[PDB]
Amino acid sequence: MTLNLCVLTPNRSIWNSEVKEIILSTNSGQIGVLPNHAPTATAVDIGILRIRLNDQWLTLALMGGFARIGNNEITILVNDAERGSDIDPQEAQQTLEIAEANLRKAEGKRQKIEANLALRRARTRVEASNT
Amino acid sequence: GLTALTMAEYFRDVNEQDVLLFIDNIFRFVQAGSEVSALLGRMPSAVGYQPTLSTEMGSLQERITSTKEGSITSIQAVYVPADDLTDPAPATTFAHLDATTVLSRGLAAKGIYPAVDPLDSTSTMLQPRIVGEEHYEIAQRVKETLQRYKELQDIIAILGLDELSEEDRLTVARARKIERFLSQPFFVAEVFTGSPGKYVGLAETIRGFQLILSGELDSLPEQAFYLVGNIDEATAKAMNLEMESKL
Amino acid sequence: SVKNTQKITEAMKLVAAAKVRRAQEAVVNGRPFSETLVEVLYNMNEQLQTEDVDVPLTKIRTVKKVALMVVTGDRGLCGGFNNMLLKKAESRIAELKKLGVDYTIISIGKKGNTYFIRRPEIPVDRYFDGTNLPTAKEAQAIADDVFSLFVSEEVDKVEMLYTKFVSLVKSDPVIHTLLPLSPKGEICDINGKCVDAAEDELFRLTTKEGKLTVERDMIKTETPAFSPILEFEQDPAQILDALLPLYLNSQILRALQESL
Amino acid sequence: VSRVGSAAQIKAMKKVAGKLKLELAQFAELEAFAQFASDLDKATQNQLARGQRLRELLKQPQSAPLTVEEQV
Repeated sequence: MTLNLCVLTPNRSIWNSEVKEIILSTNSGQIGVLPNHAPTATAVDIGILRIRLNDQWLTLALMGGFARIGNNEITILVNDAERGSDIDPQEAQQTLEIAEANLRKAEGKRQKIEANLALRRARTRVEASNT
Repeated sequence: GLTALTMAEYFRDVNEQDVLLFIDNIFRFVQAGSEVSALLGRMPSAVGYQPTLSTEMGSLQERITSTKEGSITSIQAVYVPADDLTDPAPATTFAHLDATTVLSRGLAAKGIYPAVDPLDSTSTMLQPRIVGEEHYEIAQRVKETLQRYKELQDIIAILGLDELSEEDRLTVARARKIERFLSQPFFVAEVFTGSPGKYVGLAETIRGFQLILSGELDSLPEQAFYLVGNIDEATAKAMNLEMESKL
Repeated sequence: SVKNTQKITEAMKLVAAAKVRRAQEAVVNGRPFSETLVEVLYNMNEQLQTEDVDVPLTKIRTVKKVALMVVTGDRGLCGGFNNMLLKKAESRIAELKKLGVDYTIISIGKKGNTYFIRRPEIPVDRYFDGTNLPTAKEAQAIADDVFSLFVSEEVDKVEMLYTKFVSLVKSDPVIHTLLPLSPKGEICDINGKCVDAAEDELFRLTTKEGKLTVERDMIKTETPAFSPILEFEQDPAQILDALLPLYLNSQILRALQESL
Repeated sequence: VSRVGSAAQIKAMKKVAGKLKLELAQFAELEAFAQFASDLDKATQNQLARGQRLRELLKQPQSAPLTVEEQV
């Protein structure tokens, strides 16, 4: 009734557990997943990889990555993933305002993509408000 | 010392039997020589032992000789002052000793009785023309194995017994087996623990160490060699442990 | 004093061996991710045979301005390590001052960057540090920095100076060109020893007759071509566009773990 | 060292001071890793911390007599 989810990370295996529903957000859309999904390949980018296991809709904030979603065995190549409640509300929101202090700095194309990645850190920060 | 020496020399040259002198630490004998020479006023020598130090200690330890009647082999504790082989009293003593076996405190605390250290102990008899070619080979191989284990005691803490290479995992296993097999129960320890006590001939321990180090007994457990006599008795211990393994 | 020094240096030898083993354990933790990444990348290269108009991280069309990024070891007494590293760095920046490249330097070592902050004759800017384990957040910081540097084409042919772990006595410092990334998957060298990926090198340290030495493992992961049907969610381009960043990050984290 | 050894101690000391001597020996062996214990193996860390606490068991005030019923 579940898929062998193994979300990876360059030095870890963040959430190695089986999940009913997978709501990883790609570039185009937040493609929901049920068991026995068809073999595809999603470029999961910024966005919470919300997962609805039998317990709850436990959220995990991933920064960036990619997901080769086969059949019942999904393996996701996340850059940085924070499962469950590893991140906490107050510090996350304050660092989100720090990210806003970052975004408006300067310097054309060279640093505005760094400001974009700081905005994506703020997107990681919005996850701690959801719990 | 000389009293014990003549009391043993009568045994030697009257009953033609092997005598053992357990002269307690020679440094007390040399100390007493220094005391009596400083009392006689004879001008002291180097560091402060008597001038007739070599002559006196040689007169004590030259009547320790295997005469045609019988051997009078002695066993002399030696206590180095300030732990140096350099000063005259341990120098003039180690000029005479023919086999030096140290009893190691850490090994004694471990419980590998007898506590005699297998590595740091040495003897001038160990050479092949004296012992036997196979005895020299197996003794040098056991000393190299225990050297390997004294080295890898550093690393088996970090890497573990499995991570390191399995060509010397055999070395570590046989090293544990040797370090245990060296422990022998005594005919004297019966009053303390209750083990009967086994006398192990030279041939028996030679063949046992050859079987342990050659590679046959790589399957017997490590605690089957601890406090056992002949190697077949160690196999008997292991077979009894195998009998009780099911229960 | 000499006896206490002997005890202390024996303790530091033991602690350094345990730290080497824990860094190897972090690399073996990472090897699932690297294997899955180096097989999915081939799966993409097989579904599309480099049919692409994408990935600004593949602008190798000139060698205008190189960013040699030199990671170094960051402690005291540093074996004979930091001097060798920054020596090869100085030789390479001299050769890049010949061609007229205007090289910038991203330094990752604390001792290395404190050295670089003395002499600015070498243009060195934006130096960071991470030690005792390369954390994925520091790897993300370095990835974001050099990534934002490559999206603006001012930074090109962005090679790195990490010392691959060939042996325990001395490991020669090698230099890898990073940011082109060769979307075929090959993260190759300084043009004369380029290597294919999915043929990795994972160091496993094991004892010899008696000593401690590192024995290389040139293990080969076999890459599954594609699942039977293999439908495709995103565009043919955006997949590699979003996948090459994390591959860059994995190579940076590997050249930080093996450098450490 | 003491030549008599544990033949002098009472049975309570014979049971407890054995572990005390063993743990102080191990802590003196690990006295080189006193500060350099950097997130090492938990056996090493726990043993070193217990040894560091054991030496402050050892130290005691001036002219303070510990009757055996307390020191055991």
